[PDB]
Amino acid sequence: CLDPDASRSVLGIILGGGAGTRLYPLTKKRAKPAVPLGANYRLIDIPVSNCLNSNISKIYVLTQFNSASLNRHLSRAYASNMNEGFVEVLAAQQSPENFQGTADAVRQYLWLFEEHTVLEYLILAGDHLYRMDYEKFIQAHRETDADITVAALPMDEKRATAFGLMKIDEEGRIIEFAEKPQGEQLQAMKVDTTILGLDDKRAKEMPFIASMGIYVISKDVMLNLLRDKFPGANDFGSEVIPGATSLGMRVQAYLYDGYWEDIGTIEAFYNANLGITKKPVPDFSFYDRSAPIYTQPRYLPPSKMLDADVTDSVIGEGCVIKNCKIHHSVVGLRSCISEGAIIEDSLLMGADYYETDADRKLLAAKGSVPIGIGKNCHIKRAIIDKNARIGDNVKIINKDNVQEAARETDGYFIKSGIVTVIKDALIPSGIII
Amino acid sequence: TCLDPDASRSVLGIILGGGAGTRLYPLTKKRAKPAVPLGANYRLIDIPVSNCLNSNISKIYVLTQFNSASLNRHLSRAYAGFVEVLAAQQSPENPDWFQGTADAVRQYLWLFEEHTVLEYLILAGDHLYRMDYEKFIQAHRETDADITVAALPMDEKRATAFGLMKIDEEGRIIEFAEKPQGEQLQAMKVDTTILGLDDKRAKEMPFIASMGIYVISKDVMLNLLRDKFPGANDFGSEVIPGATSLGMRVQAYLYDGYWEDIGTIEAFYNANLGITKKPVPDFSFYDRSAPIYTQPRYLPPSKMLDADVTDSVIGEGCVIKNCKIHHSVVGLRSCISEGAIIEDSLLMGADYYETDADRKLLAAKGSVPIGIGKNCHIKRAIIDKNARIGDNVKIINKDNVQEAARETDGYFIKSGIVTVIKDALIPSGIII
Amino acid sequence: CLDPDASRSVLGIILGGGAGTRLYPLTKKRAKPAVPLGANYRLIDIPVSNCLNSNISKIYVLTQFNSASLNRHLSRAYEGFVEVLAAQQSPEQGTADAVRQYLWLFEEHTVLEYLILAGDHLYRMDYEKFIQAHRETDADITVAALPMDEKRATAFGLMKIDEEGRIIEFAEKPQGEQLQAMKVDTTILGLDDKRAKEMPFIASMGIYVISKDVMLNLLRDKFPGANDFGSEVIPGATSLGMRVQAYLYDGYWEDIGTIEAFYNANLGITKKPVPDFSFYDRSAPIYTQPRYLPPSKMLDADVTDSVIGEGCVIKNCKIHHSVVGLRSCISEGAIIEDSLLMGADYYETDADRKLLAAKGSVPIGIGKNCHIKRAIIDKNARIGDNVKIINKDNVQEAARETDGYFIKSGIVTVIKDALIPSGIII
Amino acid sequence: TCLDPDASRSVLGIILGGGAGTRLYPLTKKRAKPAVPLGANYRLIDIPVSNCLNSNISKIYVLTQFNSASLNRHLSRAYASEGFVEVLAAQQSPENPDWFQGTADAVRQYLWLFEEHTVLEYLILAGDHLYRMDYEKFIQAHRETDADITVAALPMDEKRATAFGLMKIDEEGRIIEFAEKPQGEQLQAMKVDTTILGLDDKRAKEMPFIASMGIYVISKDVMLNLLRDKFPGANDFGSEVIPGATSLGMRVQAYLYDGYWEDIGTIEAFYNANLGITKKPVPDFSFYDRSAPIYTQPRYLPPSKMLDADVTDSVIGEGCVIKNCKIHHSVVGLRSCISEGAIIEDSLLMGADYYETDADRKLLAAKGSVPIGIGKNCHIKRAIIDKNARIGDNVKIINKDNVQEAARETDGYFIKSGIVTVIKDALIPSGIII
Ligand SMILES: Nc1ncnc2c1ncn2[C@@H]1O[C@H](COP(=O)(O)OP(=O)(O)O[C@H]2O[C@H](CO)[C@@H](O)[C@H](O)[C@H]2O)[C@@H](O)[C@H]1O
Ligand SMILES: Nc1ncnc2c1ncn2[C@@H]1O[C@H](COP(=O)(O)OP(=O)(O)O)[C@@H](O)[C@H]1O
Ligand SMILES: Nc1ncnc2c1ncn2[C@@H]1O[C@H](COP(=O)(O)OP(=O)(O)O)[C@@H](O)[C@H]1O
Repeated sequence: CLDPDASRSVLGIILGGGAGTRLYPLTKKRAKPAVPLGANYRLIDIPVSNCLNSNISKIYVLTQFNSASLNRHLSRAYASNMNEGFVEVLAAQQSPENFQGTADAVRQYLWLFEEHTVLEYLILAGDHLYRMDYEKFIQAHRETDADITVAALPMDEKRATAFGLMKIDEEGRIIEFAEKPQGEQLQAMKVDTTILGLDDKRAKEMPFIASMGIYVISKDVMLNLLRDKFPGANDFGSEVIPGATSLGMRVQAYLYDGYWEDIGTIEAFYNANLGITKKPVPDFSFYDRSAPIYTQPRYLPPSKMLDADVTDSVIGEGCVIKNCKIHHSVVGLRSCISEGAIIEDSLLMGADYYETDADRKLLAAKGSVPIGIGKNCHIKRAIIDKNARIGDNVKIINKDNVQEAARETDGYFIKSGIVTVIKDALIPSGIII
Repeated sequence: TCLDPDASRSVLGIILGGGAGTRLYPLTKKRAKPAVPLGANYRLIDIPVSNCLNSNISKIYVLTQFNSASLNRHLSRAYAGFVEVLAAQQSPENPDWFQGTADAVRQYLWLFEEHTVLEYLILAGDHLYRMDYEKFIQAHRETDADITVAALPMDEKRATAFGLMKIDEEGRIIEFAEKPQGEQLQAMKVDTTILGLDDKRAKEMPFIASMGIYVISKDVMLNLLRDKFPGANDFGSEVIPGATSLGMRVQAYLYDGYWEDIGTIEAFYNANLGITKKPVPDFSFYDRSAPIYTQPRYLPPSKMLDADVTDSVIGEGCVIKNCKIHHSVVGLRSCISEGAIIEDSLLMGADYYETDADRKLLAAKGSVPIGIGKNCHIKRAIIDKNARIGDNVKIINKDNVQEAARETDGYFIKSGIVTVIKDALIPSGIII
Repeated sequence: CLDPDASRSVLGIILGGGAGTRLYPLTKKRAKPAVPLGANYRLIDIPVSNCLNSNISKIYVLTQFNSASLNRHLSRAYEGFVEVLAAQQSPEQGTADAVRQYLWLFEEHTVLEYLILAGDHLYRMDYEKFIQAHRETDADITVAALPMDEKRATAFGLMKIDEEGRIIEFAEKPQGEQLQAMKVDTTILGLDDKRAKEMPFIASMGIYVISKDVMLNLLRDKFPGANDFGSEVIPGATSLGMRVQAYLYDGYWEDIGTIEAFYNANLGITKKPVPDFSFYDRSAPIYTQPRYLPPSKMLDADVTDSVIGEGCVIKNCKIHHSVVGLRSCISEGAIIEDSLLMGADYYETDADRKLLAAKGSVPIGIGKNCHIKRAIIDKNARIGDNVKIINKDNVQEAARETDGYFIKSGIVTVIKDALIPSGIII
Repeated sequence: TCLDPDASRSVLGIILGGGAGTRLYPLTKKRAKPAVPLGANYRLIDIPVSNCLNSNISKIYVLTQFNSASLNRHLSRAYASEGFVEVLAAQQSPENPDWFQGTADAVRQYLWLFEEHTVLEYLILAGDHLYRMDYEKFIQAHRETDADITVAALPMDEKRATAFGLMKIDEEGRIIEFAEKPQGEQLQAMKVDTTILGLDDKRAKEMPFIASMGIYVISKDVMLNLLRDKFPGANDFGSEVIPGATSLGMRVQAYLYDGYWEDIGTIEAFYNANLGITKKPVPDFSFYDRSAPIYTQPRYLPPSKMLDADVTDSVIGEGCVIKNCKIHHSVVGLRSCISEGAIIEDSLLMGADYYETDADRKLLAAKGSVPIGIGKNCHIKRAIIDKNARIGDNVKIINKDNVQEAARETDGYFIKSGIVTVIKDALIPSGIII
């Protein structure tokens, strides 16, 4: 428990719109927080939900640019029902026509954040797949009298490079910090993860304590660090966190034990998404009796299946599936899948609306193709973004096993060997990718 | 066009949710009729409450002879203007005593009287349909009617099952006939062109039926119930015709579109399976502008391990293993086990998920878990909420028994349809 | 520190309505929880607000009969929910009977305990500490206890605790060797010797925290015929050896069940320096319906010791030691002293106005050159010009319904919507 | 008759909340114009948003050159909890921008965002005018006449006319010419027959001119064409772009506006309009209305307390605490605290954002500081006291020398039109005579 309660003492600040290319092309026609997730959600639903389910109701979403789409989702899913909570988007730019780092994004709105009578700021990333009760995270921050509390966990040697690593004393206080080190520096960070609880067998298998990129910073400390101490810092992990320690500030670590995946990259995203189909039980479920992941109420009808053979898959709401075959895939909301289509190890983002039988009549008369997966199509190891018009006989098998290829003009982009059809893209029948 | 004052401030919707629920038994066993599960993700009550909401009518009262915890939670969480239950009896038990619709409305007239409105929109809570009540209420105001009756056109074969009306050339209602036949059916012939129906269909459907939908001016309601007919029990069959008899202004208003009375098991069974109809369903719950609402449950997308789904609809948060599902409707949270074969059935689903912990206790005693057991076979059946059906169960009804009651056993049979009572436990190997 | 959370594990059940014959005629044409209070509130706001500020978001309000007005108030003002539960199907009993009736509904909620709030009382309390004490003592029923001296003590249902605070005996208005036998050591419940000695008696308040299974078992199996909670079920569960603990309540607590006590409590917000009870509070404000009423206007008012509610229209007049309710219109020359003006449910336009005058009627509000002293003016009262309500004869009681008023404890109370013709004197 | 599609899904509201607020300083010192306090219990932004909401317009953007914490909190609590009400700032800092930005530039910069909405027309509203209006009929007219732009028109006499941009129409209500603040001959060449709009003949003769009001309806496409293609360089919306459109033969129609309307964008006008709700007969403008009231944040403040107050021609906000004083022809904002012997005349008291506790007052008294509110024996005359001001005892804000203009920020006040304005949070020590 906490006192004062988190509701009135903790402010949530989500770092969403990274303004990068890591998830390109999923971020080509939309704000990063809006990227579709798990058949029925969007990235931003993960941190907003965890907050709400943690009794945190004052939330700000820091993103690159305003998006009518994003606001509409946030407004309809959260704004409606928070005695004074809120979920507000704070855009960095006045347009999508332009860079900026996390510490820069926070300093920009320091004048607004400091107006809140709160004891701490909860800083979350907007692209991690995980369930966490932030009250225990904050509880640890208050009991250790920490200036900054960094969430951490065991990390293997392969990924250790992509993270900020640390070393803690028996109290969990952070004694040594290093942002994405490598070489001698990376090996020098290897530590005994037995103090974390790891038996011994899997402790030498993960001799690293990696930062999860989320933090609890006491109000005045934040203002102090960003305005006075490091007015020139751009990133938290790379500059603010290391700087705070070097100054001798109380930097505490908090050990997380649940599931946790950063899905900021295409491959990671892809694997995480198909990860909800694994049996007997997936490492992460959006639904939880106690702490479920929320999303926008859509009142879509129950999915229709004409003649479908579905194995190891999850099906979103309001799908219209004909005589087809779906395997080890995630079928997004409002997905239309035609006759003879074959979907394998894929992620179908679905669609934003339904075309009418009349809409589909005009398209044909013009040689265009309807939203959805066309007849006798083969979709394999792909990410089909929203409203994609995939013509008949299209096959996305990437025969040659090409790893990368930027083909925006042809409607796709290949990354890590994954073919991602862009949003609203049309892919003519007969095309083979 | 537009209503002025608007329906939001000048109209009061009053839904006749149901009596003892004698007609949809056992879907109503200890469950108020408005709470009965529908189309995988909804409840009956969602139909009239949605139509009101999409019609800019926000003040809604739901009258029901007995109350129900699920009805209150549903209305509470899904809506509430306001949406409130006005129960005749505050108990979840099925009343063994009779109360007619006129009685139901009479008892709470004093409450509806407290609302400053122009009309009361009276809706039956047993039909499947979509309707924008705005034009309906506008017509009522333009014709200066005291009562406006939604009229459904039909042919000679379907008409003997409704209360018909006879209109003059101005669409004014001048006579009623409750389920007429022979010479009285004929004397009810009407020229349907007068209400807007075209020639071919007018001659094909020369009878107009009331469909439990009415608009009644405030004062008229009070007068009819307290003064004119204080002993009337039935609103539609006694009070409306009574009003016409008094020379009151009762107008017809043509209703055009899909409409099904689903207050009886068989009709309920059919309509529910009608959403799987090919090429397209007669009634869709979803609609771009006027969708049917319900409670946001934040249920996860349905999981299917190895399912063969033919002409069916899958609700939300389902957990389907390897099985065959043909021409069926699968309600929310459903759990189908390995080897199950489901055909021509309506699965209500469940109200919650049994944790692995609960499944342990269950395993400890060898008890049956909620869901469809392994290798079961469900045919032409309705499976109410949280049913605990065991392995190798076979519900196929071989002797084609038509009517039958076996509450004790946990089921009923009406028109060949087997209905597994809610929370019912059907032991392993049982063959029905 | 509650775990699980109160909002998730506690169901609030407020017991109002119930006959309502002491506050007549304020309860004549309305539901009891809806009776106006302190210029801008209603009775029901006190318990609902204390619940909400105590993290208790699931609330049922039990009343005698439905009321669109009360619902409107609760709807517009307040996962969570605040639902009214009517006992009867028309406006034409025991506390446990009231609760029992909806057992079928209460039972369906997955809560550890039910918070029972009964009676009409002014007071701010944090039910979280009360629910904590109940949990820490692994009690079946925790009964809020009010400390008291021997003078008052002999007038209430006293309780006797033990070294552990566990209540072991009850007694309705005891005296002699029996009153002295109830006398306990309040220091045990948390009071300091000083106060504990001044008040060696503890009384029930009508506030209880009952565990879910317990109240279901107590009301359904154990005492299915019990009518009242405190007089039967609570004592009865103790004699059956159930852990019935007591929680010391040490704060403002004023009864407002009678016209005289209701009157004094409302005028009490004008108490010097700091009134005993303030409706506002930085942490636990008393909530109410947002009406978007305009700032109050005063053309020429001499106001002393009084509070003025929202959107009032006041011409030239004197207001003294009074509480002026929302939307209250006061005409020229009016003199108002020691009265509670409850205001109006709406405003009249000059259209409806210059249509009443020309119809021999009276517009809502206090008329020209009126005088109102020691009176309670219910909602929408139409008081004509020159009316004088002084009760010069100091009459104590008078049922003058037909004339739009009633006199109680020397206090004149003008019925809601009543029309007092101009010139009338009282 | 009503709009189809309804305003909610087809109309987008865009409020020009203000620029750097130089004309309303110091009420705009570190406070975007939209957040400026009004009528004891409201803020400027409440007028247009309420007019929108009461017109079935629920998608709303508020443009303001700079941002402010209070503006964000107010909209969040009063409206956030259907469409939205979002602030689109030009600079994400609460500091008053020292650079210029025109209204046309304001909108042009976010046209990409507006364009993302599926609406038919854009309703453009000034954010510093006091008036009540149902935008539905107005929008209805825009659609029936197939107009490209509809401008609400305000009839006025020769005297008042010179301060506004006047318009000339034909005999069918179409606008054919504009004159920005005309005089002499230019003014005379603008006279029109207001009857053409529906005005009364008698009134039409006393008011032969019609001014633009800063209220327009523009078809989505027309908007993009004008600011992107036709006039990519225009800075001012109502003075360059609209006349431009008319110049291009676009269908620019006038829509008569009857009723109360005051521009409260300068100190003097703002001041007069606020004190205008204290008229004995009938206030020309009422924040409250049976059908379309001005909304604001529900604050759950307690009834105002008055110890010994002689109040004449004044309005009193919510949660006030008043002792033995005299309040004449004034507006007293929420949470106001007025001490013993204070005389408040012809003044607008904005109130405070919170209450101080006795604990707080002892600490202030102990350190020789001043508590929020007006002090004992204070004389406040013809003044605007902004939020949380700390006026010490015996302070006299009377302006003995009748100074008309004076800037004295370091002293905590500005004088404009003989109106003293005490700056927000300003501390005016006891005995001080202004
Ligand atoms: N200008 C901007 N405005 C708003 N949002 C922006 C932004 N720039 C980036 N973001 C978002 O905020 C998060 C911040 O992460 P960083 O960009 O600083 O780097 P990194 O992803 O390497 O991770 C970090 O996360 C890992 C764990 O994933 C730690 O180990 C490491 O110490 C830490 O730097 C990203 O997930 C991104 O989506
Ligand atoms: N006591 C009752 N309270 C509320 N609704 C009822 C009651 N009895 C029946 N109903 C509902 O009202 C409808 C029956 O309408 P009614 O006008 O009484 O028919 P009839 O034509 O037989 O008079 C059905 O939708 C039914 O579920
Ligand atoms: N940069 C700006 N952004 C938003 N609104 C502005 C800006 N500058 C001024 N405004 C507001 O818009 C309206 C019009 O400004 P004004 O300077 O008279 O130009 P015009 O009327 O020619 O458009 C006023 O209500 C003003 O406060």
